[PDB]
Amino acid sequence: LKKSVLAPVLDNNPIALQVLGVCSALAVTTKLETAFVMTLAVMFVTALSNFFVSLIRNHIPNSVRIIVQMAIIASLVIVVDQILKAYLYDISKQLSVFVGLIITNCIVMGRAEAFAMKSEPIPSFIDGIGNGLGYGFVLMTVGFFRELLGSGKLFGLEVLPLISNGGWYQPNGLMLLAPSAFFLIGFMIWAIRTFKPEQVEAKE
Amino acid sequence: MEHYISLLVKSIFIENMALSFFLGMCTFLAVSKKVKTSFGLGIAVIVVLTISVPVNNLVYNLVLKPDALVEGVDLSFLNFITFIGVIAALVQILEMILDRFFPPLYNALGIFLPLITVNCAIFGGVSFMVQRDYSFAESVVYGFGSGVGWMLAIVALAGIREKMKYSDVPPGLRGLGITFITAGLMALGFMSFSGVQL
Amino acid sequence: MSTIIFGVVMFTLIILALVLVILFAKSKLVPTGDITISINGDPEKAIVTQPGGKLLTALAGAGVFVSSACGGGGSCGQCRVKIKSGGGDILPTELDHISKGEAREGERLACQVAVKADMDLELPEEIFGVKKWECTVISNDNKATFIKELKLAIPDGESVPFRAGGYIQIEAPAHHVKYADFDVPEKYRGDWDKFNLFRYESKVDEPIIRAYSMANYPEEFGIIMLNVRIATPPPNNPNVPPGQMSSYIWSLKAGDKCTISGPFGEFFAKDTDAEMVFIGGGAGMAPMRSHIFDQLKRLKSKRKMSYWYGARSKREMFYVEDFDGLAAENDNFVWHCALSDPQPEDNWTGYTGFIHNVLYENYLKDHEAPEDCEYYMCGPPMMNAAVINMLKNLGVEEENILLDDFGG
Amino acid sequence: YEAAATLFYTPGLVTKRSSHVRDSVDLKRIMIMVWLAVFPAMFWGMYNAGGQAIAALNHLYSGDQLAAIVAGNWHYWLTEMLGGTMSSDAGWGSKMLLGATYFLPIYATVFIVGGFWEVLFCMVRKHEVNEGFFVTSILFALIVPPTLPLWQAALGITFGVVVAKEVFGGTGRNFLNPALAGRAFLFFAYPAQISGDLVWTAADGYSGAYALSQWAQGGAGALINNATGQTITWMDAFIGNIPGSIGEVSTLALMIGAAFIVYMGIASWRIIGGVMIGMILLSTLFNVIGSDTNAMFNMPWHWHLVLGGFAFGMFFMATDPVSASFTNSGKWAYGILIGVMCVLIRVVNPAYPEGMMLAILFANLFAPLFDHVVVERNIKRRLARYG
Amino acid sequence: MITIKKGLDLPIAGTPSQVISDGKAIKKVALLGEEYVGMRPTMHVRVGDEVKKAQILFEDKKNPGVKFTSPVSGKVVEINRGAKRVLQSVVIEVAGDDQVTFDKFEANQLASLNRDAIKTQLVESGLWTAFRTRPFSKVPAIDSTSEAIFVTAMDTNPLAAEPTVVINEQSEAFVAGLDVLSALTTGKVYVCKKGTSLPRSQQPNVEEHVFDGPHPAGLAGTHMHFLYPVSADHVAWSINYQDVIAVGQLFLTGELYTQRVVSLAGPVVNKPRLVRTVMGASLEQLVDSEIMPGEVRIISGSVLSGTKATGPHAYLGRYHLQVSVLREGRDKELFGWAMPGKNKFSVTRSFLGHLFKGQVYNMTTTTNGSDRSMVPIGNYEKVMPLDMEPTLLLRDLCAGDSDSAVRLGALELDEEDLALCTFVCPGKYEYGQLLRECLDKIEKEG
Amino acid sequence: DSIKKTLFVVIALSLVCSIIVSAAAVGLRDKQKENAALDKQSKILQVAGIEAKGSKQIVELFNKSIEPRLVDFNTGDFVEGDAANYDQRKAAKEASESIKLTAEQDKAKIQRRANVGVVYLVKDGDKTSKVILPVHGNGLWSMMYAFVAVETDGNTVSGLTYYEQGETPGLGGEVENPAWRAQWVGKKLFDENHKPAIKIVKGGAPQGSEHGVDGLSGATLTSNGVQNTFDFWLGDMGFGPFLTKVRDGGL
Ligand SMILES: Cc1cc2nc3c(=O)[nH]c(=O)nc-3n(C[C@H](O)[C@H](O)[C@H](O)COP(=O)(O)OP(=O)(O)OC[C@H]3O[C@@H](n4cnc5c(N)ncnc54)[C@H](O)[C@@H]3O)c2cc1C
Ligand SMILES: Cc1cc2nc3c(=O)[nH]c(=O)nc-3n(C[C@H](O)[C@H](O)[C@H](O)COP(=O)(O)O)c2cc1C
Ligand SMILES: Cc1cc2nc3c(=O)[nH]c(=O)nc-3n(C[C@H](O)[C@H](O)[C@H](O)CO)c2cc1C
Ligand code: FES
Ligand code: FES
Ligand SMILES: [Ca+2]
Repeated sequence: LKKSVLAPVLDNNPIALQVLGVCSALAVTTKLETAFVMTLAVMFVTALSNFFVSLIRNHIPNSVRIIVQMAIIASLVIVVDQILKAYLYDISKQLSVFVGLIITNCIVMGRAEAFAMKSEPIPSFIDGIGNGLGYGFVLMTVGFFRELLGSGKLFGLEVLPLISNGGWYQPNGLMLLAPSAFFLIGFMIWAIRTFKPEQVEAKE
Repeated sequence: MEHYISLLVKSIFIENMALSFFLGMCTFLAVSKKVKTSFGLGIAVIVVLTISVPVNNLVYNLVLKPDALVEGVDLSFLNFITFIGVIAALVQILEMILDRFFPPLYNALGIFLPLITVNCAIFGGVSFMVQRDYSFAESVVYGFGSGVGWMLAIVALAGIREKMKYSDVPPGLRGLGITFITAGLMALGFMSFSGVQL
Repeated sequence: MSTIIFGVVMFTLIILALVLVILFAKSKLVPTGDITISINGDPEKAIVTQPGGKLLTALAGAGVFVSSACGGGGSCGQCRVKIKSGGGDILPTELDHISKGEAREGERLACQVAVKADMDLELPEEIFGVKKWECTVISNDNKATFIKELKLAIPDGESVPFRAGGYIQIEAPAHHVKYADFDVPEKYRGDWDKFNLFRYESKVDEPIIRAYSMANYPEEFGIIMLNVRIATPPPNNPNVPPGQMSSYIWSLKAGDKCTISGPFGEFFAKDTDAEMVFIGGGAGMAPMRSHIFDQLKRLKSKRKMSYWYGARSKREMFYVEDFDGLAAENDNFVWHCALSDPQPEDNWTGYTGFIHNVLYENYLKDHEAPEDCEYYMCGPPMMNAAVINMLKNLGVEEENILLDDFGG
Repeated sequence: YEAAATLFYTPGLVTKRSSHVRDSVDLKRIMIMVWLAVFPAMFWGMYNAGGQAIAALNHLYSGDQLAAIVAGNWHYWLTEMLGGTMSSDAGWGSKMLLGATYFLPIYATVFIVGGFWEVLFCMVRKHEVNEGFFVTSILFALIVPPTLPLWQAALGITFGVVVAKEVFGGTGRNFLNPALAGRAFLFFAYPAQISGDLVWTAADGYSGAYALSQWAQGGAGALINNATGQTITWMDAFIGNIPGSIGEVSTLALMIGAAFIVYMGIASWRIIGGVMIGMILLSTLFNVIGSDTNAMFNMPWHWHLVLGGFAFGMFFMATDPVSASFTNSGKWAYGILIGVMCVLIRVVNPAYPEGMMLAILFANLFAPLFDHVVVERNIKRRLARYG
Repeated sequence: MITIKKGLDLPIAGTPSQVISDGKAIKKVALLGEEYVGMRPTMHVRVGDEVKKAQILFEDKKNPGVKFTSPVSGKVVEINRGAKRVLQSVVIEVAGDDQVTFDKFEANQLASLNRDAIKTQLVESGLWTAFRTRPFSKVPAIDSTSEAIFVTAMDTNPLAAEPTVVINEQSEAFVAGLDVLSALTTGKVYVCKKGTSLPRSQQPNVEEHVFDGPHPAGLAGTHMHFLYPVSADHVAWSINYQDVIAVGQLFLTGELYTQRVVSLAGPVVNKPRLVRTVMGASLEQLVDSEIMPGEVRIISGSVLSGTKATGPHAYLGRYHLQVSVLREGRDKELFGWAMPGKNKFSVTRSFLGHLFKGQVYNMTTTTNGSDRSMVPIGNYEKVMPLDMEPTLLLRDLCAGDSDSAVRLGALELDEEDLALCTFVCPGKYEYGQLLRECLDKIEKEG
Repeated sequence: DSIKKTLFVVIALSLVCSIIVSAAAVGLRDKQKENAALDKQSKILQVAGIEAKGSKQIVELFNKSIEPRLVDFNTGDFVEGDAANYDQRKAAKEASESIKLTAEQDKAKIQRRANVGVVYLVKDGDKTSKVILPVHGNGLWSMMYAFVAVETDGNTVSGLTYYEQGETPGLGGEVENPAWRAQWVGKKLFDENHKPAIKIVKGGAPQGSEHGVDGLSGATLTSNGVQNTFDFWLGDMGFGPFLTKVRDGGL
């Protein structure tokens, strides 16, 4: 049913409630045109990997399951890498290693080891798409709040004229560094946990 | 030697990938509560990243370097495959040996191995090694330096979060948000060595 | 074109070499030997299993199952066992219900113990005697709007050894039962109609086990007496599933039998002979009556106590034929009650309202030494919280306050 | 308003249990005593800023164009009428007035906006308005370039309060220096306004390099100031007539202030001893090594001790007890570490000219690790059963 | 072990001249029920009953036995309960001379008794309420035994009596007490004495250790660290010298000895002196007419570690050998926090107090400044002489944790010593009571 | 035993996935090789002034106009071979075609220099109007790579563009500013004595200067880096022997 796919957006957000998938989040968001591609890759890879692993969940062994699962996910990431280098190579150069780092981006690891190993392939696919969308919400919001202040542009298209052209704005230098992502994600977590109060951590 | 100490100090302080490349954060912000808890994880990362870099470098310079096996042919499109495979195999074998041959060391190292069996902080190190095309004698040193730097960063974060037991964090940010802000301020501190040459 | 097959064979070879090395390590290092678990210190019999299984689930396959109420899920928090060997590696998950002082003598939460080497148990003797019986219901009187006096006929009149306050284990199969055919008197049928409780039904496809505490006292054997509470879901949430096991027992018919098992001791009366205060609520009437009968009719210790109960109305009153007789029979025992909103025809005189206020104003506030007695409460939280707050105000501590709940 | 009596009067309460006598020292006294320790440096810095402004401006302009310039920015537009003149031989009445007109707006904005943040958070959590704000406000307003616009300072202090201290739970609960975080925010987000050669002198349209940066590009003979054209000597930089920030000059006029608090026991002298020994040791090591490249390799300790931003940082920023280590033997390690860093990242890091602001933020992270090491050693000793 | 170089003995006004003098009449004597840590009340008396001296008055239901006895004959007049029905004070009125008799021995026998016999006689008399176990400050169980019994033959509390004058008066009674204690150890008896000369016992089990210096150099807590480090598995016992005198009198004559010597002194005391009295005397009646006109707060015990004595608590504590009085400083001063007071006092040099050597202050009970978070400023380093780091142990204690406090060494302390570190704190915290809370938590979960 | 049940499945899945992985890898290699050129083609065409919108057009007019060529740095003479696939970056990483520089030689802070480089020539026919020179040096944070376009006289700069610099934007990496780039038109590389006389002037070069270019505002290390780069690669150990031949003709 439709009502259960939106859960990883707010109710079970993968970067807010749990600590999966932070490396790509805090490294890619320097722009927005790269954040969009990074979120599409994560969504598609997670969905296909969960679908496949759930499809063959009843025949793989538990002794060396790590090797089989990382093989079946690698056979997909090594394909999306070639696709990116064939169509969006101008974007792909910017991500550099992080496009390959989807191998160990803990989103796939956790979702595959938690849900697809015991659920039907179609719910596994829907779970993957939902988790990817939930992660992509945070990715896109952090990307917007970083790019808009750091360059006065969104999607590489000017919205705030820079001071070089007599504009109303001066590009903040700190946003283009890494510590911007940390504080932005921190305030995002504060807003999420204050508008959805049931996720507040305990005292002791 | 100038080179084999400069590279070590380089990897140790100037590009600490815990805090200059920002890898391995999924466990950086998860197993950081007690100093004598994170010390073991630091040691495990040191040993895994000191073992998995030389073997991977050998196999890359032997059989996946272009024209290294047969002239005119290359195997660039399975480097991720072989890196992650050798990493997982090494982790599994080391954990089994730790549980079998030397049981008392399992409490200090063996327990932590199942966590880091795959990780950004290790895969990125392997990828950077293969990208910069190091020789074996410097690759081993780079791996050791990366491991020790990661251990230093995680131990320092554990110390900070131990000292913060007197804090009064607002209820919304309690825990995860304050951990993220602390790590960001840690990056702000570690930006000191951004420009030094070594 | 030529390099495609070359890449294929190289990929397959490298993966196969990795897996071969992993299995070559696996088949030469992992012990995979026989592990022996001693059910007691130098026991008559032992258990042999393979490593990697849960201790409680492995032991339950051979017997001596524990009083855990979640069946290995770790929800009960009381699967306490004692092991003096095998491993002193207390787990952080066990610290949820284990303490630093108690952990020093090998006590453990079996639900969190994963077997890896040889270890010995030191379970107490009485646990070994757990077994099962099947008994026929001989009386299911409707003593109140939401309670039933369920009488059981024990096979061969076996005298099962137990202490008052203990609980037995009962099982139920899959079922589909509607409330329109339950035994409800016409007077209480109006109360059922007040919310149309007959309309409810429940579909269960699973076997279910719960715990029930016997009402009769240990000297009374051959017949075991249990009180069963209403199983309806809250009217404010109509779609919440009803009580499955309780519904099965309510629908259980006369003559028809059901399986009983696992008489487990808990809530034991203290060995001392000080004055006692007995406060009950709802379905705690069974353990209260059991404890009342125990020392009086069995031990004949010259103690002193009183039983205070609270009821919605005179309709919800029962066992008066026993209490009003025993109180005159011996001076060591007294009993009292209060009515919340008695009906006009109840013709009630005396204590009203909730039990806590009447207790304080009648007995505690002018007592000589409330700090040298014992308190037992077996009732719903809305009374439990009030009575415990009153008692902590009065000045008694945790070593004198004893209580439990009927599964919620 | 009448509500200020709360912070004027003492509350007038009595003890309830345990020690019924109490020491009279307290946080409100400590913060104000630090607030009164910088004045012999702040007034000299104001005078110095006015002097450098006058010297550079009158070296550049003259005549009708100078009249137009002094009829330009509101600094000169105000100080020309409020009791001073812009000529070359002006004294206190113009020099200090110009310095004050430069410094007061920055302070009056930083204080207002930071106080707004503090009162908002304190009212939300309903405690009394903490007194740890005055010290941070002064120590941030004293360490910015004079030409820095007001709103950049407002954003800097907002960051340094909300992100570094206030969120962690107020005074004494945080773990990193608030004012130095606030300065780091500007130092990294607007490099064209806090570092360079166009912001260190208040003169409009004038270029004057940082005093230290000249050695990085030339020998000891390249410490030339273009204010009127002379040579910057060791005694000159020690008295503090060099160009620079509003408060980080006059090492002597700052040592006089800092000796008071150090002798009074407000600031631990162990950290100062450790930082000094680390700095002298490492600088002597670099001087012994030597190299024809990186001209900074040859500056000795007696030259490092006064140039740039070392003295003020060492005397006030380092000694912050909340950020510093706690153990008696860990204070030495903290001092030696910061003393090594403030020379290392100034000698072998050509990208940045100024080092203490980075070194303090670096060593604040490792402040508790030394504490943990010492505590572990002490616990080992106790388990050995000798106390 | 012989010297200490930290901690500041407080320079207060109204020191007492160490001369024994007779005291006023005594009417009401009570036993406090709150200072006995962990004890819960189970009384054997009712309002209006009549009791004898040394008779059982009430016993605790936590420990097995350890009966508390009335200190003098008379009748029970009232029982002042507290909130939540806690036992605060059992006040009795003096009348008659009915007492309970106990066996007596000779001087020669006093060194070779049987340990069980000694323990039985002692616990039956009720002097067993004196001894306290160092890791928790509770009276030891009726059967326990540990190898270290510390006798505090010195006193460095502010404005306190000098034991050299009191012990010299009783003389051989102290020797008898030490000889009888020599067999109740299974170990050794350590007596901590100043540089002067004290009566000496001939039993090789006992020892003499010299201590001198600032204030913390006289408490049993500090005596522990340099002679017998207390641990979780090594408990040890401590008793003041007057209780040794009482034990010696008991085993030398056969009757409980109840007289006490209190050093009535203070800033507001008209004429300090060494008073003779019975334990638990009503403070309001003991301090009558000795106060100068003004609002005062009668504080039992030493100034650093006493408990207020208004109303129900107005009685001498069991463990206190001195009484003090202070003037209630409820005044409000304009800018006094910044005014360079000539008469103010402070451990730090932040005031004019430290310039004038030997000046004496009339300290009052004003808490300078409201509650604020402790920085700190390294004040505690100059104070605590024990080989531990307190500037972060105090932070741990204020954080509510117990597991790390036990590691750092919170076991070796109690409210007796930490009061000095509470005194110098700038944040105005209450580590003295915080330590009690933490130790109670560790005892409960242990 | 699990032995056979694991080997069978692992080999089966390896065969299943290897075919698709390798097919994808070899299928797109042509497209990767072709698309690797546009990011440089755009810059080269823009520095030559032949504006081209769209990758198809970019490759079309580059195939029409520009002829890659090789040159020997020593003696400043051409060499035989093809430059369309010559890896200039890798040529400095091997001893057989590079030499480690020494203290007086390392003015560009590179420490490596290829023995044979690549030079691009733009043509309107069988004659050359402009010749593009790829020059790189070391800045503050990292290396910078750029094209300097000179006319056939060997004296005048016609345009300068940095296609990748990796500096701090705003003050350091301002070399990409179109206004700053537009300054370089008409400037002169050499003087009468044939020495390289390009000077980066801080605070704004004098108006009409024939050897000055505005120093980057507040980036003195970067200005010094670019000055060192030009002073090295215009010396007799760089493109100077070739520039002599450019002025000698036959381009
Ligand atoms: C040691 C012990 C002794 C006991 N002794 C007695 C005794 O003497 N007498 C006695 O009557 N009981 C006793 N009990 C309780 C007994 O176990 C009951 O049967 C208990 O209610 C469980 O039965 P059930 O599973 O049918 O009902 P439950 O479902 O456990 O509870 C019934 C109620 O819960 C609601 N409910 C069911 N599922 C949900 C859900 N998912 N969410 C919310 N509400 C839900 C139902 O609608 C109904 O209102 C004892 C329990 C224990 C542990
Ligand atoms: C965060 C930061 C980054 C900087 N990065 C560069 C840089 O990449 N390149 C550069 O030339 N200057 C950079 N600068 C400026 C220089 O450090 C210095 O201010 C400049 O060389 C001014 O020198 P001058 O006074 O001699 O003109 C940076 C400054 C800051 C604060
Ligand atoms: C000796 C001393 C030095 C201080 N130094 C600083 C400082 O450098 N920066 C700052 O923001 N606050 C400083 N403070 C104020 C205060 O301690 C600081 O805000 C703490 O971090 C608050 O917990 C100082 C206080 C004292 C007593
Ligand atoms: S830590 Fe980076 S993806 Fe998990
Ligand atoms: S089995 Fe339920 S708590 Fe362990
Ligand atoms: Ca080139």
